[PDB]
Amino acid sequence: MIGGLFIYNHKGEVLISRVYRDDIGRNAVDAFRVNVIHVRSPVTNIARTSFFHVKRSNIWLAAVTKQNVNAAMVFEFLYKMCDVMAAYFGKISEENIKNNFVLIYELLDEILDFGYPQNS
Amino acid sequence: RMSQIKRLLSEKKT
Amino acid sequence: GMRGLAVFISDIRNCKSKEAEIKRINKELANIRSKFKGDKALDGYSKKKYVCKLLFIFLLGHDIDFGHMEAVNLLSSNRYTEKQIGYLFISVLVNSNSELIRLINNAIKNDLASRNPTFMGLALHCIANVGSREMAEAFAGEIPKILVAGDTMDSVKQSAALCLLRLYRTSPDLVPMGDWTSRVVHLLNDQHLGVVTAATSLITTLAQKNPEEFKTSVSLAVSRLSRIVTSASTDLQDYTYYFVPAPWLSVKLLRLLQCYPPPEDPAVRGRLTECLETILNKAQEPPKSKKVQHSNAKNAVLFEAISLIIHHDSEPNLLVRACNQLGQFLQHRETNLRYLALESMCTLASSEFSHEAVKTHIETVINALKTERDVSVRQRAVDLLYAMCDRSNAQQIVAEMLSYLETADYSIREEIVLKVAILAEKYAVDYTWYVDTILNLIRIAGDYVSEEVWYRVIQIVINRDDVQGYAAKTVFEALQAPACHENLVKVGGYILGEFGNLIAGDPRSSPLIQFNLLHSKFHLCSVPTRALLLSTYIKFVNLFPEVKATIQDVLRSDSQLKNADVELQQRAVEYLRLSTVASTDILATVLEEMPPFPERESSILAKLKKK
Amino acid sequence: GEISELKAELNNENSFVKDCEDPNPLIRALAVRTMGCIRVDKIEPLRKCLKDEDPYVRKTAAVCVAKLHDINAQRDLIADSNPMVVANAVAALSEISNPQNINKLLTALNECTEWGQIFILDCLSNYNPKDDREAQSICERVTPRLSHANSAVVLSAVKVLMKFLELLPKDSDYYNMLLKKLAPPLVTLLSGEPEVQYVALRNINLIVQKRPEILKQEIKVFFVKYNDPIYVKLEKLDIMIRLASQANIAQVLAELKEYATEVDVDFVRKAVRAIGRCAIKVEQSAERCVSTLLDLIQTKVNYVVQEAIVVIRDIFRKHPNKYESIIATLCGNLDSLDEPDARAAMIWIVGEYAERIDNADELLESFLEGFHDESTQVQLTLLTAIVKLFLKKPSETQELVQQVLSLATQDSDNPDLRDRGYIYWRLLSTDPVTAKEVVLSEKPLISEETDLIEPTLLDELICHIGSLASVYHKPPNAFV
Amino acid sequence: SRDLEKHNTAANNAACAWLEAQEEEEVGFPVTPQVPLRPMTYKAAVDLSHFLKEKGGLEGLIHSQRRQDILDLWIYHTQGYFPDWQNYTPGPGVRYPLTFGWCYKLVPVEPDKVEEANKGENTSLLHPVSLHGMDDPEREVLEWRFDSRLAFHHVARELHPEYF
Amino acid sequence: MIRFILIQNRAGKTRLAKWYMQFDDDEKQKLIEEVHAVVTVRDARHTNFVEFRNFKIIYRRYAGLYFCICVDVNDNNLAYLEAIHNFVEVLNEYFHNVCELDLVFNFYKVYTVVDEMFLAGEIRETSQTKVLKQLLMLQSLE
Repeated sequence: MIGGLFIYNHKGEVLISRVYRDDIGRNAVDAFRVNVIHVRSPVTNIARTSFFHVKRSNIWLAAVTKQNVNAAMVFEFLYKMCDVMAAYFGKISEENIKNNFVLIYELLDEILDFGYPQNS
Repeated sequence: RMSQIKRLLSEKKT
Repeated sequence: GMRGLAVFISDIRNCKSKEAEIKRINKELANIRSKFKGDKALDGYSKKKYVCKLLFIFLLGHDIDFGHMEAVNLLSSNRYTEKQIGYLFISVLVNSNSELIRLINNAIKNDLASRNPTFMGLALHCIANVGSREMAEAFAGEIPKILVAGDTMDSVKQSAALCLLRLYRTSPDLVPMGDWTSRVVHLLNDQHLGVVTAATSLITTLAQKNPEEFKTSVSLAVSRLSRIVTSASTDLQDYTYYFVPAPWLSVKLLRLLQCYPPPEDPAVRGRLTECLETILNKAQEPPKSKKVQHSNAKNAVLFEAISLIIHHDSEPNLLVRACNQLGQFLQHRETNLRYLALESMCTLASSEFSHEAVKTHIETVINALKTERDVSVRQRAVDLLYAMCDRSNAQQIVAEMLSYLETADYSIREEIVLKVAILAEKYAVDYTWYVDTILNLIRIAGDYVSEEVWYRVIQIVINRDDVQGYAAKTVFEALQAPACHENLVKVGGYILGEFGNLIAGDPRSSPLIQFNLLHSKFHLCSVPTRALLLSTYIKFVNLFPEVKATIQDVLRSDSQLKNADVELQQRAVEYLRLSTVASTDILATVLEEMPPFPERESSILAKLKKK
Repeated sequence: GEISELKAELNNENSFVKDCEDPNPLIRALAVRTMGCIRVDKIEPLRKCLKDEDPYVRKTAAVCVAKLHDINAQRDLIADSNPMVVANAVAALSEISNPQNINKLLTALNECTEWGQIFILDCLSNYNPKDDREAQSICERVTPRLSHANSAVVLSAVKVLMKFLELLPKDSDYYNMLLKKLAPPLVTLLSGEPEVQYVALRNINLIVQKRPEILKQEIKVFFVKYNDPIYVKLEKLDIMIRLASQANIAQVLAELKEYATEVDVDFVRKAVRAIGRCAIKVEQSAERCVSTLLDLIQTKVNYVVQEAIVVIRDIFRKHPNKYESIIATLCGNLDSLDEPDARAAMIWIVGEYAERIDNADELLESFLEGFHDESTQVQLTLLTAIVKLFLKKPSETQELVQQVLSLATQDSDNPDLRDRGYIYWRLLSTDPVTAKEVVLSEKPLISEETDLIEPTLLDELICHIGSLASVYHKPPNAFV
Repeated sequence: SRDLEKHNTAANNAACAWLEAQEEEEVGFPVTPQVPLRPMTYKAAVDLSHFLKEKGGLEGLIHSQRRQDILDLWIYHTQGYFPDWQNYTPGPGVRYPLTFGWCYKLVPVEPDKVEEANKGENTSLLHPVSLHGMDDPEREVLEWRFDSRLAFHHVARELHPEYF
Repeated sequence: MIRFILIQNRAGKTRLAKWYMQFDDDEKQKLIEEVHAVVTVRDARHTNFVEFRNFKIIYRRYAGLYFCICVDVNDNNLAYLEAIHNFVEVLNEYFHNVCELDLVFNFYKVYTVVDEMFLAGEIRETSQTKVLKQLLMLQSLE
């Protein structure tokens, strides 16, 4: 349902990567890095791959898929993610995300399964 | 009685 | 060491914030500004110090409002440190001034007559660095003079050679050939190899527009190059780099030899071929050093020799040897060598003699296309498979390019589509395979198939009378796919509006089935496809009478009559009135079979070459 | 030798199948979750994990089904007691692609969480009722989901309701009650973050094209405000021009004039497009609209001027020979036109009003010289304009029409353009009076909702309100 | 067997072409053997591996082509063992010793630690840790590590049997 | 010919910029930004050459510092790849185990040494002995 969720700092480096579907053309992170990070709408279509994104403090939190999906659902899912880590760290920024690796990966594991948003 | 070596050493013995 | 520089640099680095960095930069700028810009009694030492500071503030990324006159003052000096700081300032910092240029030109011409190798070298390096029109008009004549003279040192020789080269590049309409060429070519006889590697670089660009004036180069170059490659064991100390004899001069000589056809004398072309054979044989010998530097240097000179061999295309022995060596490098552990071999035998494929020898390695090139994890070397592999395409290859090579296209980076998908269309059109032994191949392109790609590609399919279907029915049937089946591309809609709508009679007798291919299949995709597509489909629909009205009364229902439908695209609306109105107002006769006349496409240049190749 | 001497130189300075009957349901679910992640063709293993009595295990196994029918493609579940499993079932089935078994689907809806509600809504939206008199209870017992804290549920509820609202159009005002109930949640959706409010604005544009009544009075709600981001500003502009009325036009143009001073090129271009478009619904403004546009043409900022000329072509189309006097001043901007749409607009208006334009022949000849460097969209319009000019002045335009016909027929690489040129040539050669009848005829005047998402495409997108199809205004065939 | 004649030499044996090219003034010690010329055996390789690990000479040392070369040279000079012996398996990952009894493998260093070794602007530019696998065909930063299992398990042959 | 030479760091700061063409200052800035973006991403699997913007870069990384030589598409790749290392070795012998700091505090001598090793967009002198003796001559000089 949802391809992946990736988080980048303002420089462009990829803080967090998780791919739910292994139909990955692996320049997707590079696509968002070169096309959007380094545009005019939250949803951008890059080679039949839709990209949604949000920006907290200066960090980028983006979701990716090729299927046709509920846009409000995935955007409010990004909002749920941002709220969860704003409760878990108090401030979404480079160091707060960088210092907690497995916590973010295993909390995200419970939130959604194979691109399907679960509930705790 | 030398080892799993290259050619030259094979020349030396064994 | 510079007196006040280290403390300033350390202060800049120790800033935790960039606002404090800017504050310190501004404090030092105000200091140097008040002192230069409001005070004139200064020392030479005290000029080079603050000019170095200004240069540093510039290279940091901050504006410099001043400091140029204080550099042109350092231009004329006795100590060299002041001269060097001034030259570096005026070279890094370039402005649209006039008095400045006058003054630095006076300083340069003063240094050029000082009879000091260091000062002459500074002036020449400056002229070669900035290279403006004014210093070109002021010194382009004296540089050939100081190039050849009994009192000219070697460092000054090579500096003046490269400076004259820069001038010839910047002012070609302002430099003749004159008389110095006879003595400039002689610089290859020099024992010093730096002057030789400068004169070769100068002559290489000179003999691109004046090959004539420097025919004497080839004899000297082949002789010297030979001596280099064959004296290797002891004698050139200062130019043996990791057991490799003067590699950079070797590659420069080999590149110079490519500005000319094969040597016009057997006595020198024999030495050339023997030197090339020696270069090819030295690479098969066990290396004297395990360092990657020795490997890279000797392989650079080898690749340049292979480029020269490709350029000549004279000796087939050298061509076959280079092909075998590139094929060997295709299996090298180093990605650099695989890249360069895929790049070199791609150009080798142009030669008539080596083309089959190059085709030998098609299996390994396909393996590299499917195996390698660097995208640039896979691009070179695609370019090589497309360099070696011929009638015996086209099927397999096109199949592998197709399989590689579906998992390829989107940044290059269009070039692959263009090359596949070009190969399919150029080596089509069976045009059913051509239409199948680029329909495969449209299936996989289609955002990457250009206007020209899907035009060319229609042109070839129109011109080829014996594949029209196949095209109609196949594109009908392709349109019946669950999800079909808009370009497939374009191509199929046209092919059917023209040759859909060739299948209409079949109930599954019946006229009304075709019209419903086309209109099931009419609103999914944008306005140009909809206009093409309106043309197809009036063609269906003429071709099949039974659908007439139904298609007019779509024509005077308020969506078509009141469309806001003027082209769609006018096509709808015109075609509707052809269904009603006009004679049944003249619809058949207006919609008569379309004539064949005139034989024209392939616009796909132009699309490739514009990129 | 010793190490001291040497160190001186060297130094530089399967098990998852056995868990079918496993007691721990957490580890059962973990195993069946990792099964979908391990990629291999090596795979009652999952049948028993679906026979499981723990609903968490069930919902997890249902999604594992999709996980591994993705790598290898080659009903009873929605009857279970857990809304979570009956929602994951519909999610999996919708990804893979009866009225009586959904009797409790709409109650598992109310018992689910927000994501399960979205899933059930997306599943039920694609359903069609057979008998309206007994399936309008679906809309009834689906209305409470309106204005749920999540925006996805309200969007999918609006989707299902919009789809299903085709009942008798004065229904003892059930039709009107649902029409009036749909508006407050859509208007409150603007309170969310920019991304959710932008997808809501895209959907509101879609729905206001479809059923313009729902939000007739909310045009002031959709006004542009500073802190609005650019994409939502464009969407607000579009919906404002949707909902403008015969009395609203004054206020909306007062605001559009101020918008036209902005810095964003996209915004300013859309704003002048809108001040042009206003003339579709209101004619008393038309003339002064034109006046403003002319003054903008005088301001001569190309990006705004060319969009203005496009809209005045559309306004010429809607108001024949009412503003025929401005044509000349428009022709005054000969060489400043560089975008294909603006060039084609000017070419079409000169081809249509060559009766007043004494030098239309020269005006259209000026374009024949860069015919192959123009776009196909411009070439087609130029061919049509020249054939119209020829039919209007057939004793002075023979050279011109023959040149454009030869260009289109002989040198063109485009099959569509070549066929159009052949058609025009053969019609003109066979029957000139009939060619006039065909092409210079009276045309159905342009009239309605300007951005005009296609009649059929809009009904298709109506059933895609939740999906990316709505935000893209293009089908899922254009992108998957 | 024999004791070394043309069969190789500097134009057909790679070690010969590389040994006859080394200068005593370039390395720092004579390139002539002190002990009569002899080949590397199992026992010699094991003893040398333990000698090199136990006293902090080679363990944890970052691999360099210079380093390997002078290790070959020093062992050939002090022991008479011909540099036919310090070869390792190709390919990304751990390099296992082709010579059975040589208990040393080359493991790649993690990218995080490689970058943590190149942090700071005072790092020497031509240090083996500063080369980023320059001397490696696969461009990996390698590190010498001792392994006891290499004395009993001939991992090189087992992985890549083609050489023998 | 060599179109330019850049010495940068992984962070993104330019330790050396020798331009051999006429670039607009904003062209220079965008060039620097995009060469850094394209070279700071690659790893062991990548070649030391990158094709971009109608020319080639031949780059080599030494500890924290990227040495990029941007040349035309018809220049020898291995030749410049080894010219990089030759220049770095003369830098090492001149600065006595050079590090990045040396190229910051002694930045003005780096320009003299690059002008000695490259000039007008081509290679001038490759002999380490000759260039080192020249620099040692200039050091004693007033």
